[PDB]
Amino acid sequence: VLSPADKTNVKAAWGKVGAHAGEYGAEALERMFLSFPTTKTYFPHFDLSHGSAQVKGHGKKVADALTNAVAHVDDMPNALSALSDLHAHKLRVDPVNFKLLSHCLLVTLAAHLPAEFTPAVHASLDKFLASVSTVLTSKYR
Amino acid sequence: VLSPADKTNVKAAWGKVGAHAGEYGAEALERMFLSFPTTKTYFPHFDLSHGSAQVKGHGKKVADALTNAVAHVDDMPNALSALSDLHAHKLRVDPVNFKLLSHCLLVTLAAHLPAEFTPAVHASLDKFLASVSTVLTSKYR
Amino acid sequence: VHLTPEEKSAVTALWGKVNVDEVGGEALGRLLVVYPWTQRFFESFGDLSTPDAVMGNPKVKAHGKKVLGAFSDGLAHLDNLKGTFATLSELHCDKLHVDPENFRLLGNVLVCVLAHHFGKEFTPPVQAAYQKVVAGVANALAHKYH
Amino acid sequence: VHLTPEEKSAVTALWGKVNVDEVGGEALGRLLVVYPWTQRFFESFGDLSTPDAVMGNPKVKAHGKKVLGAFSDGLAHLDNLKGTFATLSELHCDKLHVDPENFRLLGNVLVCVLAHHFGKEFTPPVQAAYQKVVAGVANALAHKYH
Ligand code: HNI
Ligand code: HNI
Ligand code: HNI
Ligand code: HNI
Repeated sequence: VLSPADKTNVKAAWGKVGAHAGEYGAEALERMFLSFPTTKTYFPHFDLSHGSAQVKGHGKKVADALTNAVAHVDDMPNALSALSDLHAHKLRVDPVNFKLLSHCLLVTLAAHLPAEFTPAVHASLDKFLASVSTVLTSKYR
Repeated sequence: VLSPADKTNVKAAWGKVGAHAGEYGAEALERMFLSFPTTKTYFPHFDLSHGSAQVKGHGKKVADALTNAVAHVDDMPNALSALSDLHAHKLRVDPVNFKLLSHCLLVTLAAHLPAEFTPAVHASLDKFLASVSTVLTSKYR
Repeated sequence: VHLTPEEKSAVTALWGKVNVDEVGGEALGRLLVVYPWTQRFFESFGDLSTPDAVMGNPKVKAHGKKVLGAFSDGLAHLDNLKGTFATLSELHCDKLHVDPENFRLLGNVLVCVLAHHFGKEFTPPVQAAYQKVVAGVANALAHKYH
Repeated sequence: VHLTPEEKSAVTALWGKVNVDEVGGEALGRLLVVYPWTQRFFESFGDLSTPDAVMGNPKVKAHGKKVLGAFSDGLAHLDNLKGTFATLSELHCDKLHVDPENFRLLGNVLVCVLAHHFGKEFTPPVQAAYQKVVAGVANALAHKYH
């Protein structure tokens, strides 16, 4: 469960991210594809070349979904309902991959937030991303 | 979430286990210790070999907790509240191990319930054990 | 990762009693029922809407024979699983785009199917040996991903 | 894992700039903060009541330094991680009773700490190299478990 303190930590951290969110989303995807190449099996239809505009576009979509989740951190299952439907019925990414992307998002944030990425905020961000992942896989079966 | 059919399937299958609940709990634990030796790190004070009084006793406890969960299948977070407290604050078993025990419980049920362990019931039991596992790790952080 | 000589004998002994075609169809079918997101690879197979629709699906059954056939052949090479499954690893990565996590899921379902079929004969030590096998096969199938 | 010559070079180059004392203390500390159930092994370390207490704990800092020191030594055996960590593997299994999943958690925390310290310098290819390393070390430390 996201504590009131978690929610404040997440809102503040993502607030600092601001309009860099889409950029950081794309960076997280690139880190994921390189560090965990099995995740590329979900994007055979993508151009995965260096600096791929298609990956950057997807990074913006992932980031925008996270921004919305932060804005509705008190009611994420409802805010992510349509997206959770799409993941369960169409995309069907194996649940293990959400932990890989979450880790790469954390690494991205750490590399860009030298002051904000405190141990406590680190903990809160990890819980938040795990919570989003839980919602996105909640309708799988 | 457990569907109406899931709950029907779980109640029927666990009901058929009946008086064997404790026996099957201990067998599942043995299967886990043999198949996944890393799980033995949580029982350094136990005799873990076949015919262990400690494993038999713990099997009964695990089985009885599952029986309670089945009885309160629509309110498991509250029915298992004390147990989830104990896991979060004392036992602190890494979440990965719950999947290992859950798998070994399925194998045990499959080995003992030829008629009952249909693909649909298999699916429902897996969801049920995952749900119990989620409750038991829900207070970890 | 490796099995004791007693475990190898146990694996071979049990497998001699296995109808590979039948267990293959059963294992693949149960994969798609228990973990229905795995149906994402089999849109061309037709009706997968119910447990019976999956288990009795002729294309599921046919593919199960193929998959467990390759698995069965690999049991003759327990000392070199990575080599044995190298070309299938490359294929599942480069052509089929199958997340290797699926191999782990299938392995666990196969173990459940063996337990269901053999009952008390599927003892805890025999299970332990087969867990070594399915982990080894899944790791080997994952090994050439890139 | 098998690192490429290019990645071996990148790993050794970045590590030459690492303060192992600080990074070790930070890594073990954040492990206990982010995944607080891991505190189960360190009751004898005293005060772990709050994040600041964890991060500032002398025994936490000291142990983190020792652990990362052994990690550092392992980087001289990248083609034989299992060989060099065999002794510590048996120790963590039989004497310390540490679930190897903890090695994987520490590895990911370490990667976060490295990213936090180096910033933009911790590029995606550098991260990918270090992910191979921490996975390789975790696997090596797990390899002799029984
Ligand atoms: C490794 C695989 C993978 C993971 C872990 C993952 C995890 C996540 C997370 C986790 C925090 C979020 C917020 C998220 C958000 C999104 N994903 Ni993900 N996705 C993944 C692979 C995809 C794929 C593939 C698509 C389809 C993209 C396309 O354009 O075809 C996708 C599509 C989307 C879309 C587009 C929806 C739409 O077009 O209506 C959003 C938004 N996502 N994905
Ligand atoms: C691999 C480790 C592990 C797993 C996966 C696990 C998963 C589960 C599950 C999953 C469905 C259930 C229902 C369950 C139930 C119980 N466990 Ni578990 N436990 C585990 C390791 C323990 C340990 C260790 C103890 C302490 C036993 C003892 O006697 O010290 C324990 C104690 C218990 C008790 C006794 C509580 C008490 O004494 O008040 C119950 C009940 N459990 N455990
Ligand atoms: C959930 C997905 C999935 C899993 C778990 C899986 C697991 C396995 C395992 C594990 C033990 C083995 C030995 C195996 C072997 C094979 N698979 Ni897999 N495969 C999977 C998805 C496929 C798909 C998809 C194809 C192509 C099917 C088609 O439409 O032709 C395939 C094709 C094959 C073929 C035929 C190769 C060819 O067409 O040249 C073999 C042999 N395999 N598969
Ligand atoms: C979460 C728990 C945990 C983790 C992740 C972990 C991860 C690691 C890693 C990962 C890269 C390495 C190289 C490593 C190395 C070591 N550990 Ni770890 N150990 C852990 C729990 C311990 C404990 C507990 C001790 C004993 C503490 C003490 O000093 O009494 C220990 C002791 C050691 C020692 C001291 C050996 C001796 O005194 O003879 C070394 C060296 N280790 N540990």
